[PDB]
Amino acid sequence: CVVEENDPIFERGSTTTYSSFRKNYYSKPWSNKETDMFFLAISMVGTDFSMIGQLFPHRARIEIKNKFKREEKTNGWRIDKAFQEKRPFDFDFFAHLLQKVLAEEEKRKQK
Amino acid sequence: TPPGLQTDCEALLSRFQETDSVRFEDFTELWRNMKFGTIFCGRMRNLEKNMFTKEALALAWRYFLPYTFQIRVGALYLLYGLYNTQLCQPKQKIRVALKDWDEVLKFQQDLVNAQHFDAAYIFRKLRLDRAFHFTAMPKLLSYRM
Amino acid sequence: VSGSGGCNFPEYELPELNTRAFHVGAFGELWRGRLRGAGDLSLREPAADSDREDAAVARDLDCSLEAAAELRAVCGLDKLKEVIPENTDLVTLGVRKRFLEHREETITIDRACRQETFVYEMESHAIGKKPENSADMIEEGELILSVNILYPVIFHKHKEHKPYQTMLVLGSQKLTQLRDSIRCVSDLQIGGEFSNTPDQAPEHISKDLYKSAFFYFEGTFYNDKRYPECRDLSRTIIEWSESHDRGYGKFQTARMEDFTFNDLCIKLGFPYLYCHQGDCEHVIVITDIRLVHHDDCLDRTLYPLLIKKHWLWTRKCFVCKMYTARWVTNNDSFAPEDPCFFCDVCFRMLHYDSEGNKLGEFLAYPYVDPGTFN
Amino acid sequence: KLFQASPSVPAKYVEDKEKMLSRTMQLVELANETWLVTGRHPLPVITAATFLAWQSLQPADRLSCSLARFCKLANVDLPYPASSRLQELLAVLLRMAEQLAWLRVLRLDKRSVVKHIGDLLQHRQSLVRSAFRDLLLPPCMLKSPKRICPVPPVSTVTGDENISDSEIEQYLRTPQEVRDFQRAQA
Amino acid sequence: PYFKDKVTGVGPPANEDTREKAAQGIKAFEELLVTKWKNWEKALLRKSVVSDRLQRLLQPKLLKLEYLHQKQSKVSSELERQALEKQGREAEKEIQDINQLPEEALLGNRLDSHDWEKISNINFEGSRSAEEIRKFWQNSEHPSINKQEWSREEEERLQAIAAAHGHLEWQKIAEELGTSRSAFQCLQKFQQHNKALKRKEWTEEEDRMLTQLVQEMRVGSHIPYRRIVYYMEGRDSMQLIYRWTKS
Amino acid sequence: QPSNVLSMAQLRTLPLADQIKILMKNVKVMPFANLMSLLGPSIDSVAVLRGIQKVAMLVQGNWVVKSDILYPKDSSSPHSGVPAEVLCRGRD
Repeated sequence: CVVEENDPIFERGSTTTYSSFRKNYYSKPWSNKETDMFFLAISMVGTDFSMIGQLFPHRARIEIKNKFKREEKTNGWRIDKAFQEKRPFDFDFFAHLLQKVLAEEEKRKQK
Repeated sequence: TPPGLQTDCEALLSRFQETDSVRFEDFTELWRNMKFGTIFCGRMRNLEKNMFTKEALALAWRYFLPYTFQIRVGALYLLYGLYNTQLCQPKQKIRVALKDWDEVLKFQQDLVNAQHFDAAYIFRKLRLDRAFHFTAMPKLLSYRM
Repeated sequence: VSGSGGCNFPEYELPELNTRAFHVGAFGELWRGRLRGAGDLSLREPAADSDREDAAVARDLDCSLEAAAELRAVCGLDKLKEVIPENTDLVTLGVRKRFLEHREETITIDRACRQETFVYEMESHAIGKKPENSADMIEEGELILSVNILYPVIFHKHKEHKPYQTMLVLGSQKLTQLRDSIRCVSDLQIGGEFSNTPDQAPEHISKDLYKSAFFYFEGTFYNDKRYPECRDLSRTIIEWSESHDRGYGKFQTARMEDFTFNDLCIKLGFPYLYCHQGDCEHVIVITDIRLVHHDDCLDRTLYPLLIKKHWLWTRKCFVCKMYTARWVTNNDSFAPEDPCFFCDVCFRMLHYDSEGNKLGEFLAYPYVDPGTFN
Repeated sequence: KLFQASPSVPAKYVEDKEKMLSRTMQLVELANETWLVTGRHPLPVITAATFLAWQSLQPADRLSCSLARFCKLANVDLPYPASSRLQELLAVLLRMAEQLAWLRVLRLDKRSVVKHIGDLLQHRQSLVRSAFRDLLLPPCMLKSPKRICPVPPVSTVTGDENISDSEIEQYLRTPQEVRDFQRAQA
Repeated sequence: PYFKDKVTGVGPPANEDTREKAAQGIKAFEELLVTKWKNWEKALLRKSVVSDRLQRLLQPKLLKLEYLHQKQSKVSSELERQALEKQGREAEKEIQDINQLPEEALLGNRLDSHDWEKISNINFEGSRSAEEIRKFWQNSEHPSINKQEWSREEEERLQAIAAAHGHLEWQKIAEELGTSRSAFQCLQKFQQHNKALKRKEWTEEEDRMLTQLVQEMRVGSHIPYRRIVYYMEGRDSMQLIYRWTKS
Repeated sequence: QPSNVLSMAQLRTLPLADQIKILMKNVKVMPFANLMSLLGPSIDSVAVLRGIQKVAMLVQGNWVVKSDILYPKDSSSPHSGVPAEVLCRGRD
């Protein structure tokens, strides 16, 4: 038996209700250094979003795709320069930069 | 609470702490050299002196109840002296709490068998002097102020 | 209905605000039981004294006449410091000297201490006064409760209106005595319209007409049933409280002439209600509970005598500003203000001719200024 | 439930059903004629209109009441854009006040125009006419659109059939990157 | 501080005694108070009066213009259209002149008909009573009120006329005074600058009544000279103090 | 656990003021002696007088209920529908 485990809610007015249409997406904005390292990851990998999402644990692949589409639609010269430049794939230094970004966001939250 | 009276009380409590454990000789020598009681009459107004003495006794009793027997006896007999040297018309009674009476009763029961002869005598004299007036709060308390 | 089960000791509930519930009769009984009494007689001393002191110390815990003599010789007044309090290392003496300087600067001699002298006189009025009859002697250990009765429903949000009146009450006495002793000016106030007939003596004042009155302490409704013209607003109060599940539990109803202060269950520092005349509400705050002492009033016929009073500013005549107003006029053309106030002579000479005919249309009402008791 | 005095809602909030409905109808007709409901949800505008009517029927005791407070009192789900619709309708009412003579001299605001909303709706016809003489579009478009739909530079350069193979080479993945991707996705 | 112990204020029921008090009309201390006036309150009063006057003057013209517009939209005749347009332009010119009139005559005379309750409950949110606003606008805000202080000649004229008037209505007194001021200010300055009536020399019964008062209602050393004056009309505080403090 | 819905016991169980008010609203004509006899001898004559003076008027030695007590402010004429103020004026 439910031993006062839940509390009654005074919601769902019998009169009527309306719609929302926006439930879960609720993305989170980027930053300057984050956009810089994102362009770096682009120049390093390409357009395959699977690897980008695998290497970005704290940001969703859907958000990465939205950012890439927004960049392609607004700043084309930046994407062109990113594709022009290339960098060999690094793993240890990339993890170090990930830890640095974690520390930076921690400091931001502290601020 | 009074700002300066509390400081004077704390200073006298430290002076009694730095003395022997339990001995009226220290009380006598302190009263003789320092004479902590200086601002009793002077040249002040009626209600000013009245509230001065009232707050003095109230705070000195409120402090009476963690510090050792030295501090306890020091506060108690500071109150005793301030009451016995009461040249004013109210003869202001020392404000006490309800359970404080049972506390001091247990204290006397303990003194019955202990090296506190002079202390028990002074407390018995203070009791006979009808100097205690017990309440529920060591001060006055309301909800508007 | 029995009292709320609780210990006599007033255990604290909120920091320096108020304690929990407790009884008054049992509290006083235990208080008198945990003591010996027989000290409210002022019979210390107006010869053989050494033997008496020896017997006293023998019956007591010390049993040492020599030590007693030494201690009493040490504790004397011949060794007590009138003289200027200076020439000694002190702390509060600096504040004292600064206050003396401020006095010599601003205060003139000894005056402007109006409230101070008021408190002094109201406290001295109860010092060693004996009753007229020998049967009116207050027995030892009588409960004395200090009560603050806030009558005004509004206050100065600026200053919070800290000071106000404060009275004393006895435990053994009934609550009807306090009810009748409350000096509420709403009782003296009078209604009705007396514009056409100003010389008509106001009769059947609100005090006599609106006899409805009751108390409220911890969900207990005490309704006065002494007079056959007292209604029961507690009926409608309980109806409203029970018409909906608002979280308020069942409340008990009792008579005010059968329950005394001892049978009450109160909380020191908690506000209770005293409602009469329908909307005239008073906030009751029982602050302290103390026993009777030989230095206090020992006359039971004078225990309700208020110990602290408030200085209520009176409304002066809006016309001359020299006399206190006694009549309030509404919808008056001759009046310079809508809610206007006039005194006797000014109202007579402004609203009536030499013969006394009503000049102009208006609505006059007897205005009983708040400062009527003082 | 502002028609019948219920235990929760005091009597001060209870208003006249017919008058409040007529006021809300006039307000929503004004909104439909001022290009406020077109393209936006209608229910937020209806909520804003009924709230403005309830406040104008007694501005004295309802000057401090808020939209969330009114929704909580009426037991109705507060729409999100209701606040924006209310602000836009208050701006339109302020424009009508500026058009009127006594109101533009009073110099009312979004908080003191609720008491004169009635005078606005009394002759809203000429007021709205003058307001349109001196269209309603989203705030993101009325920010001085100097360059509307800039003409992009037509670039139809096609060459013969292609450009070169350097682009194919820079698109093709190198063996180093292939092995790196394989190690990463192992 | 709060004074809503039992009934917090959410569902306070109006009981039998409360309705009986309301019917009897015993207004004592809370439903008859008054607070000082403020500069922003004066400005709001002026603006509200001006707006109400202008709106009451324009509403008939607005209705007439609406009627003309309806005639134009319903009448398909061309001959009468010229007259309709001429009347519309005449109404427009009338409105233009009404709006161009300076802000000195649109305030109204000292005694004019207005909607005080409407103005109050619309602008002042009911804080200021309709009668209080009426009085404030009639004897404290009209622009024709003389703001300069008295030179004491107005007092001389007022007393000279009152000595023959009888001190009954003092309305004809203020009319004959002729200073472009309100009777309120006139009587205020008069009773502030004149001397006290000085009922009579000190008497034994009066001294004994004051002694009984000092014995029954005095507390300490301070003496309520205002309580004394309340029961003894025709005196002044300073003289009473200086006299009763000695002998 | 008409205006005559309350019985004699339900009436006596109410305060003196309400008792007198209901008796007057029901009868509209009754001497002071009859009112005292109906209310009971244990009630004070001064109390009964103070109660009746607020809801009745003296007419040729007899007491007649006031007009507003019979016709509340929200009531109207059951035959013509005129407001209660006019009915009260006519009865006065």
